[PDB]
Amino acid sequence: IVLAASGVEHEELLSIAEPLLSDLPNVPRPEEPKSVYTGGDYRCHTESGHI
Amino acid sequence: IVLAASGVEHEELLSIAEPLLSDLPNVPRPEEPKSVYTGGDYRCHTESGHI
Repeated sequence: IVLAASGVEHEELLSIAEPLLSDLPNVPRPEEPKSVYTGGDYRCHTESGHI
Repeated sequence: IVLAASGVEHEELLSIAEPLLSDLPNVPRPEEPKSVYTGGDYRCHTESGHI
């Protein structure tokens, strides 16, 4: 989670958002999901009213 | 056009069907439509409610 502000001073954003977010638990992040780039073809002759 | 009967004597089928089919005109037949066997793949992941 990342909180990002534009037009706010950094000491204002810590007087508000720090007492409301500090007690979420520290957990290990998971492993990032994997995939591989194969090739591929795809085609769909369109829905039967289009033409 | 071919008329085909099963259980009828051949001289009965000519007393009925001949005075009604003899005056169609004699025309040349057309050329028979052509195609070639290529290969091919096809796939359709099924309609979205079937699984």
